[PDB]
This record gives sequence, structure tokens and C-alpha cells, in this order.
Amino acid sequence: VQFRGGTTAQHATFTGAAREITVDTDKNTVVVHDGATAGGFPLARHDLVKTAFIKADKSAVAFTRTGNATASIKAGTIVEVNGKLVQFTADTAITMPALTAGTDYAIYVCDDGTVRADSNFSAPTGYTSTTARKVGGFHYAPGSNAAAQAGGNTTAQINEYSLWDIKFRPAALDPRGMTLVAGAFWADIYLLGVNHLTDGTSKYNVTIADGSASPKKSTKFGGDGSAAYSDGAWYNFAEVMTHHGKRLPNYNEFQALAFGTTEATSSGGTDVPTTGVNGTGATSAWNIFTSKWGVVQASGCLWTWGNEFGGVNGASEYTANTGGRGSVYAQPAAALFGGSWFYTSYSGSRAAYWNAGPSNSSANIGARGVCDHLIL
Amino acid sequence: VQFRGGTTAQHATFTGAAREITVDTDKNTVVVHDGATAGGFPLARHDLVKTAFIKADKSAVAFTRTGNATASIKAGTIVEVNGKLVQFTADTAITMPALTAGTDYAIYVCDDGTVRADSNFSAPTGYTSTTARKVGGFHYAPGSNAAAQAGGNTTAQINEYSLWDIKFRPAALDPRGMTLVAGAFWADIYLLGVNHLTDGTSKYNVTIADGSASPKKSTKFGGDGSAAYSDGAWYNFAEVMTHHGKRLPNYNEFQALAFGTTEATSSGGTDVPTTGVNGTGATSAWNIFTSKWGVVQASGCLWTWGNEFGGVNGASEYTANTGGRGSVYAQPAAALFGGSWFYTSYSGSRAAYWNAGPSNSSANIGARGVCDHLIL
Amino acid sequence: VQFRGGTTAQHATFTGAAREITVDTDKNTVVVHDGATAGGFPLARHDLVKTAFIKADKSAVAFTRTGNATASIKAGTIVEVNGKLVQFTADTAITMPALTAGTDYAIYVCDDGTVRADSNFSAPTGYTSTTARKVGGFHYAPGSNAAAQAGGNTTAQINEYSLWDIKFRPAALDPRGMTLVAGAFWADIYLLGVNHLTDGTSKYNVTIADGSASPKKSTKFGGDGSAAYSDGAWYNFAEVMTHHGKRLPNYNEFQALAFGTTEATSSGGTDVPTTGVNGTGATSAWNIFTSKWGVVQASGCLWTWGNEFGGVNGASEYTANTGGRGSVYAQPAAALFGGSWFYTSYSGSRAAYWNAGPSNSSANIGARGVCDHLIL
Ligand SMILES: [Mg+2]
Repeated sequence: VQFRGGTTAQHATFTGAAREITVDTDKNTVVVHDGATAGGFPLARHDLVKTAFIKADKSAVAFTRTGNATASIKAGTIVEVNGKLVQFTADTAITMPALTAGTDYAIYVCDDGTVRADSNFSAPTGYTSTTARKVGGFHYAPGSNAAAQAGGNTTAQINEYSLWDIKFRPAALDPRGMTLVAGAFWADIYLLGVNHLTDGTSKYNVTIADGSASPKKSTKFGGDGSAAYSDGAWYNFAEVMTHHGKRLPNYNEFQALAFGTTEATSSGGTDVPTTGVNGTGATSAWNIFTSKWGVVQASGCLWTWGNEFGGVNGASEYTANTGGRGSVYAQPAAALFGGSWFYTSYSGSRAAYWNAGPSNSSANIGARGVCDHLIL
Repeated sequence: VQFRGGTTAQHATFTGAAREITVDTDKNTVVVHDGATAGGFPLARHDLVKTAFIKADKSAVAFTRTGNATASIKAGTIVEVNGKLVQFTADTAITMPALTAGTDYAIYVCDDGTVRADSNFSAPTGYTSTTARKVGGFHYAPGSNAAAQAGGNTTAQINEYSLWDIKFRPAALDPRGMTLVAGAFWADIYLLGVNHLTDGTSKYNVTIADGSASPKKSTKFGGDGSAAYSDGAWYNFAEVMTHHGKRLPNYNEFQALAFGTTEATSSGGTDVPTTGVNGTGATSAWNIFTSKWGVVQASGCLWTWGNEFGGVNGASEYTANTGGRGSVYAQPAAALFGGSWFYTSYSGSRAAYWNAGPSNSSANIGARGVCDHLIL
Repeated sequence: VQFRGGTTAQHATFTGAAREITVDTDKNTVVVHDGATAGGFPLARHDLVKTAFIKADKSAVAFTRTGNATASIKAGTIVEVNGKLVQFTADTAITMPALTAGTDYAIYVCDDGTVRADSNFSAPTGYTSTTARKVGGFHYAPGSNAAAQAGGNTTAQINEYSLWDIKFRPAALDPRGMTLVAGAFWADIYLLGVNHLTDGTSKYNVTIADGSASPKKSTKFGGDGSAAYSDGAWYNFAEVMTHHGKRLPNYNEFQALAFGTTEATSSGGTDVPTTGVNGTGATSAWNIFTSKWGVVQASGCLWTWGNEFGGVNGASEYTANTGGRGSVYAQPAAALFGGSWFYTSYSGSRAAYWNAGPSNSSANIGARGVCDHLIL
């Protein structure tokens, strides 16, 4: 059966019989007719809905945490994948791989109707980037989120607030290793690492970047991928954050992200070298400082540079202390938030120090990234 | 009539006759043929366009204010609802319910082709959440926006700048009670209430939150829904704003949002207890302070905490004044904007005070929320 | 051929034969049947996919710069235009018009399958707003982006970082004359002009706005389109930026946007009157100050007001210096970034001055706009 067909021009002045189907040969689509409307009602070609992703509640993430090691895709989720419509009319279990503490996972809706997680961010085991579509993901944290204000535990589990989907995600360039804070903005779960170029800013069990072990110099700002900044100036950390489409936190962002930590408590010991891992001779284990949202070492471990200025000022003269990128006049301090290991009861979700110029560097100052929450 | 049909695999190597229609039984969709392209041209299933919402001008809101109590949906608006395509090829009147001063309304496009407003945010009277689709809304304000710089009147009317649609809206968690300022960002029409958990941050005719009547403690930050913060510290107000996905305003945001108010004028009297209502013994009625954008009590009523730091500093020693969440060192002031009732000619769209630490509290300091503008 | 058809109600309880097609007369669409599913599988009408725009990589711009005067649309780009599906399965050359230094261009995907640039932002030469769809654009800069930290050249060329598409763009009200900085945020290529109302904030070869030649007063804030602000206060510049949905830069934004400029170098001479053009008696040509991202006169030409406060404070008394919009108490300085022509080695990507109150005005202080990066 071949249908009556013509060009778009020919259709413009054609009115088919009621419930007649013609073919627009310019478009290669069907045109439905009502016996009244000239040009009829052309139908959409599938390619035009490619990548469609529809949720029942667009103001929440597409997935529900159902247990420490389990999660589900929500009822009402419709997904375009490999030319097919794949949907879920009930909360449907996500098929899990073996989960390892401190690893990010990607969630795929597959063209066979399954939904599955995997550590591979291209395609899940047994599928291709064609048969499996990445719709979101999560972080499998080394410990629980804080239930109150005494930090969390060390039972590896899905951090519910790290659940993201393609329409409910960090505005950062990459969504991995972030958690949603009060539904308002995303925070890096872990402090900035030295190897942020290959690891991203937020990674479990890596060397923390500070004054003594400066982060790798940004390849977007003349770095080569091997060189590190010569110190831990605010300037350098802010630059690394920008590389990744993130910011250093505001005061309001810091207090929100760090809530849940054990207040007025510090790591103790002599150092905090590694993310998600006890400090050197620490009197408090790392988990003492997990926030409500799953931000690891949220306070009392390393100060973070903040994105705020004020407090004590530098000299009222042109001082060339910017790494050779100009001079500053009456430069106010750049905020430091959280406290560090040496700071006993001074540390906490609101610990703030405003007596260090942005050109300052030390072994107990690093950084944490934040970014905007995107709902699409 | 049953058409030739096969699986997706079978179609991959099949080329139908020109203007032949086959059925892909794996997809359950039509495949159009051109007698040349192997696999033909599969058509989109309706479920894949579910929630589609298309506007002629994506850089403006979907509705036009046509009068004090009337509004229209714009020509060129196409809406998916209950499986149907519903569209408007001309500016079409929105069917209104009875409107009450200081109430938010939701706009629904219904599957019978009508568009209507309602105070119910689930479904409008006579419809269900299935037959009626919420596409946006507005605030019916207690008075007009400022025509110049002398505030507004007390004639209840639609605030044109409070018009929002699902693709032109506050980034806040909930869009209600906000107004779009210079097309740049959204501002809470009303000052933060004590009962922001059940009312949202911006509600007409409610008790204002300040140092003496602190807001309810955020349920996202260990609050139970009954307890209030023990004082009106910047810390507490910033926290409440975050709860709702909002911020305290910047200096640039404040001057923009408050423009239109009567400058160098204060409420007078002894207090401002209630939003959108005269202050206690006020010498100026509330409407004296409506901004160009419809921000109520924009200036001269209560100071708002700002999201900016600087000015006079606290001691250069570790001071534990954060509500038990750490210590601050050389803590600069948190900005206060707008002036309050006692401040005569000092109040205005640029009134700014930088001599109060974020741990300060008083009966004339509250907060106003802002957030980013979202165009999708 | 007229098909069996009925209303949506009638379909709800109808199960057609496998691979039968019926017509829903309420919807005017086809319903496919499987001989099992009551109501069958209704297909999408084309109008519901109107404006669809699909890219292979949603995290990058839709176009590639292929040379100084050439560019391509990327493989995998699917575009809805004038009822047709138009797509590109390989990187496809964009048809160029004659290009002029310092001009913005719009990219259209046309219903004949072509993709072309044009200086007209409504429709390209030989097409209409119906037959041609605007999907993005770019800036054809007066010179190259900085390869290192010695600025750029004067060979007119496409600035690769100024490439934007409808789903990868500034959050600003208008996308023109902006460049994407480290993939993180957008910066105005040029300093704010006096005639920003008709030119936008960022335009080549126009009079720069400063203390002596204040910008036009914003029509969104009581301006008439002819009047200028009486001086170059921070207040006025911040206001102009808001008009356009932009901000003055943060410190972190400024250092990012200006990287690539010749550091510790100033324009010299006695003035910088015009964007993208040598200063008056300048010892360094304008191109000495082009950033890595193509920000023109990024440093050492005119200070920009920043969106940050701190440093030296005004008096601890209520000072009415806000242009008659209230009083300020202990007002900290508003940041100035970049240096200017007189400032020799003090200028650079990190040059910052914190000793000028927001009410200050001078011939060497202007502004540059930034905004958020939008990925949709
Ligand atoms: Mg500040």
C-alpha cells in the first residue's frame, strides 16, 4: 500500500478526506486529515524527540535511594533511547554492580527496558553508548551522612543527596563527586586534590592540595598538566575552581554545606594529607566531620578559601604580590572557612578567619568547590 | 487494515515502497518509507513529547497583563496536556476566578482548550491534575507597582512582573510571591515571615521575622517545624533563605529591587509587625514603599540582611559567637540594606549599614529573599 | 483511504488489530495498535516538537571554528525548522557572508538544509524568519585571542570562545559580544559603552563609559534613553549591568577573564576613549591587552568596578552620598580591577584597588559585564 503523497507546497492547499493519511514527500512524514484543515496535521518524526527525558516530578531527582546499596528510578519516567521509548510506570529497581567505597556511578536506561548503574561513564558492562543512555548517577560514599550534628559513620553507602539526573544536576562542567545541599546548591564531597585535572576536584582517597602540596596548574590557564602552582594562594585555588566551572564557597554556602559536622571539634594530630581518610595522628576519625549532606571533612580538617573578601587589610600601597599579575592596594583578606586540625574548639560549620590576604599560603589551607543547582 | 510490520532489526535492512507505511512492532510506531532509505523514517510516539511547552518568544513570559484583574496567554503558545495538543494562535484571555488582595495564582492550560487561573496549585476548580496542566502563575498584589519613585497605590491588581511560566521563572524551589527585577533576577515581594515553612518566604499579611520574633528553625537544618531560632542573627536568616533555594540580596540586587520606593523616607511609628500592612503608628502607609517591580516594603520598614561582608570588624581573636558552630577571627560586618521605620531620611533603595556583625540581632532587622532568573 | 476513527473516549476501550492504524478525531493524530494494548499507541503531532534542537554533545557549543574566517556545525545536530527536520550527520561548513572586524553574527539553520551566518539577527539575506531558524552565533573579533600571556594580534578572526548556541549561551538578556571564560562564565568582550541601550554593553569601536562620559541612564530605572547619569559611581554602573541581566565581575571572575593579557603593563598615554582601539598617545597598542578568551582591553586600560566590597571604609556616620537614594554607614570600598592607562606595572589580570567608595567617580573608571554560563 502506497499512500497519496506530495510536497509541502502541494499539501498547503490540499484538504484530505476525514481520517485520510497522506505522505509529505519533502518531510518524509505522515499527514493526518480531518476533511476541513488545509495542509492537514503532519506528524513528528522520531529523530526530533531524540534524547527526550520526561519525569513526573521535575522539581526532584529521577531516583530514590531505597537502601545503603540499592536505588530505584521513579514512576512516570519516560526516556528516549536508541530510537525506542522506554518508560517506568512504577518505581523500578536499578540493577547494581559491585559497589566500592568512595566511587561515583553512572545510571543508564537501556533499550531493553532495564535501568542499571556502572562505574564506567561511557557505557555500562555489556552495553554500548548506543544501547545504553546515561541519565544520571550518584556517589557511593565511604560513610553515612550525618543524622544530627555529630558527623556520620563508616558504613559505605549511597549518598542520597549525590543523586543527579540530566535535568537535576550541578551546573559544574562535570557532575561527579558532588552533593545537593538543602536542595539549593551543589558542594564537592571532598576537598580539592592535587590531581584535580585527571580526578576532578572531588575525589576519595587522594592527596589534598594545600600550601605545601599545591594543586596542578590549570591547563586552561597556561598549565601543562605536570607543573603545580608554586604556592597555595587564594588566587591559585580560585583559578582551579574556575577551570572546573565551580566556585569557592560563600559564607552562606559554607554554613549550609557543613551543617551536620561535629561542631567545635578538630581533627587533632599534625596533618590531614588525604581525602576521606583519617588525619596524621588524628584524635578524631574522618567521619566525625561528615555533614548532613555527605560533605566529607566538612570542618576541622583543612580551612577552605572562601569567595568572600573583608576583615583586616594589606597596606594602602601598590603591592605586587599576585604572582606577577599586577598590584593590589589596600587588599582585604579572603575568607577562610571550617577551621583545621590544629584549631580545637574554634572549628565548625561557621568557623571563619578574615586575617589572611589572598596571597597567603600554608599547609593547612586548601579548598572546596561549590556550584549552582540546575533544574531543567 | 493491518500493515506490513516487523522488528527494528528486520526494518534495518528493509526499504519500503515510496509512501509506504510499515509498523515497527518493537517500538509500536509507524515507519514511513521513501523507496530509498533503508529502515525508513520512524515516527515519534506521543509519550515522548509529554509536557512539551513551546512559546513564540522564549525570552519573555508566556502571558500579558491586559488590566488590573485580567491577563492573556500569548499567540504562538503550544502546550501538551492529557495527550492532546492545545495551542493559541492569538492572544487569548485567561479565565479568572474571584481575586483576593495578596494571593498567588496558578495558570492552567486545560485539555478542552481553555486557559484559566486558580488559587489551588494542584488543579483548578472543575478540573483534575490530569485534565489541567499548570504552566505558570502570578501574584495578585495588594497595590500597584511604583510608576515613578514615590511608591505605589492600594488598588489590588496583577503585578505584571510576578508573571512566571515553567520556562521563565525563579530558580527558587517554589516560584510563588516573587517578582522579576529588570528581567535580571527574582525578589521576594514580601519580607521573610516567621511561618516561612508553611507560607514560603514571601507572603502577604503575616508576622515579619526579626530579632524579637525569630523565624521558624529550618527543618532542613535540624528544625522540627515548631521551634524558632533563639535570635535574628545573619546566620539564621541566611540559613532560612538557603532552605528555600534563595539568597539574601547583594548590594547590586538590593538597589535594583528597591528602585521605585519613596527614597529618604521611613515608615515612622514604633514597629513594622506585618507584611503588606501599615506599621504600628506609621506616618507613611505601607504603599509608600512599593518598588517599581512590586516589592512591598522595599525600604524604610525593616533592614534586610545582605549577602555581602565588609566595613567595621570584630576583634582579632577567636570569638565563639556563631550559635556554637565555631569561632570567628576579625569578622567583618554583614551588610544591612533598606533602612527601617526609625531611620527618617537615611532609608532608601541604597541605604546600607556596615557596622553590625553577623551575630547581631534586633527587632528592626529581618530579611528579603532573591534568586536567579531562569529562562529555559 | 479513510481509516477507522473515533474520539479519545472511544479509543480508551478499543484494542485494534496488530499493526492496525486508527485516527483519534479529538487529537487529529494516528493511533498504532498491537492487538493487546487498549487505546493503542498515539503518535506525536509535529507541532509538539516545534523548536526542537538536539546535539551529540550537549556540554559543548554546536559549532567548531575551522579557521580565521570559517566555521562548521557539528555532526549529530538535529534541528526543527519550518515543519521540517534538518540534520547534519557530519561536520558541515557554515556558509559565510563578508565578515567585518568587531561585528557579531547570527547562525541560521535553514529549511533547505543549509547553515549560514549573517549580521542580521532576524533573518539572513535571502530567507525569512520562517524559512531560517537562528540557532546561535559568534563574534568576529578585531584581533586574535592571546596564545600566551602577551595579548593578541590585529588579524580579524572568529573568536572561538564567542561561539554560542540556543542551549549553550550567556544567561544575559542578549548573547551578543560575549565570550566564554574557561567554560565557566561569560564576559563582555568590550568595556561598557555610553550607548549601551542601542548597542548593548559590549560593542566594538564605541565611546567608553567612565566618570567623565557617564553611560546612558537605564530605561528600566527611570531613564528616558537620552539622559546620562551625572557621574561614574559604582551605583550607576551596577545598575546598567542589571538592566542587561549582567553583573560587574567578582575577583575570581576578573582574574579568569583577564588571563592572557600582558601583565604588569599599561596602555600609557593620556586616555582610553574607544573600545577595541588604541588609547590616546598609548605606548601599547590595544591588542597588547587581549585575554586568552578574547576579552579586549582586559587590563591596563580602564579599571572596572567589581561586584565585591571591602578594604578601606567611609565614615561611621550616616552619609547621604548615594544619589539621593538613602544613607550609608561605614561603607566599605567597592573593588576596582585591571588597572588603567596611567598605572605602569601595577596593572594586570589581578590588579585590584580597594580604597574607592562606591560613590566615587573618575575618567579612568568604567565597567565590564559578566554573567552565568547556561547549558540546556
Ligand atoms: Mg566583601
